Amino acid sequence: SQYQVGPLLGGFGSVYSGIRVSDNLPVAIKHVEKDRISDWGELPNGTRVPMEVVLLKKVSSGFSGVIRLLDWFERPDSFVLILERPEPVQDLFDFITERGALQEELARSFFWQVLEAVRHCHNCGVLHRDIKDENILIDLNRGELKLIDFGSGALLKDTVYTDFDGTRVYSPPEWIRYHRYHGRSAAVWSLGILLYDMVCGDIPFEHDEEIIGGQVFFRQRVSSECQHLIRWCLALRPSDRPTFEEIQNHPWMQDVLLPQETAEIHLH
Amino acid sequence: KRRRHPS
Ligand SMILES: CC(=O)Nc1cc2c(-c3ccc(C(=O)NC4CC4)s3)cccc2s1
Repeated sequence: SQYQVGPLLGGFGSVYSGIRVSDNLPVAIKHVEKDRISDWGELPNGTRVPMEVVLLKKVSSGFSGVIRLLDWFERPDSFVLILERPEPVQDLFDFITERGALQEELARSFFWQVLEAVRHCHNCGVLHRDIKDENILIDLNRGELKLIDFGSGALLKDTVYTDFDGTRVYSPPEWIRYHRYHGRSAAVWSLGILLYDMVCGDIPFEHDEEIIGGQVFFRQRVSSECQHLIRWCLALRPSDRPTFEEIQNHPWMQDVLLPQETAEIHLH
Repeated sequence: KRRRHPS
């Protein structure tokens, strides 16, 4: 009643376009089917809600890197989430499709923004688990990236995970063959898939054998520095992968553009 | 061929 629903918006995802009638504010309205909810969380109030609402609540401290949850409702058979909607926006998946391999400069800006966003999640005790181009929105005006869809997320823990319902082609080798992984190292792996994707125009692996293989072939001209970082993130042994500090101290990561500069140079 | 993948 506070919001006017509009058209569907991303396959198998039940997200609509909306406007808050109070301030005429663009929003996104996600519906989650109670009978489909695999991971259930609990609020401070003892209210049983989907993990996603818990994770969104914890990360919504006004750091623009993550899409903030503006509100949620319970319904007989579903939950409804109101999320901020930037305008104009295009998801990074569609963006790469339309533009192909991105110049390193743009890839650098984007990647950095994604890292900052993922670090913030971790600092807030949240693990995304589904980092991919599809799950990143671009504010075309501001040049700001925003991480979305925490439906596969979990509470961050320093111990081993034995569940996963993220994107397989982004999942790490250890998951594929052992059914176990550590959050941060898994994240770094997926960030390596993501970076390949930006600079090559698509993900490196399609099949479990390729994943387990850890053979990274470059289809496009990519600089040594960037290849090094990608190979590093996609190290087969989780322990061999860089930390976020190591990623952000990598030579390839030096001299990032501000989101503003990125907009002017790359999106206008 | 480049495509989306499910969760
Ligand atoms: C599955 C799932 O959670 N999907 C989600 C999508 C979004 C979105 C959007 C996705 C595409 C958008 C859009 O306007 N695309 C038009 C082409 C301009 S907004 C915004 C905020 C939270 C979520 S959560």
